[PDB]
Amino acid sequence: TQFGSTLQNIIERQDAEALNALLQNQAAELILTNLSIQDKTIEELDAE
Amino acid sequence: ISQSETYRRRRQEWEIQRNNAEAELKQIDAQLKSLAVRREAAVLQKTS
Repeated sequence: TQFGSTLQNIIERQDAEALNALLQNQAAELILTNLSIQDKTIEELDAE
Repeated sequence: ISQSETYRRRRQEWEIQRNNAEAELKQIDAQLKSLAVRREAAVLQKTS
C-alpha cells in the first residue's frame, strides 16, 4: 500500500509537470503573433 | 477691364479650391492605407 500511495503521488505530479510544460510552450507561441500585431499597429501609426 | 479681372480672380479661386480637392483626396487616399494596415492587424488577431 505504501508503494501504492507513493506511486500515485508520483503519477499525479508527473501529469502536473506535463500541464505546466504545455502552458509555457503554448504561451510562448502566442507572444509571437502578439509581437507581429504590435509591429503592424506601429505600421498603422506611420500610415497615420 | 474690370470684367476681365473678375474672371481672373474667379479663376484664381477655382485654382484654390481645386488644390483643396486634390489635397483632400490625397489625405483620404492615405487614410485608406492606414485603415488597410489595421485590417491586416485585426486579421492577425483572429488568427491568434
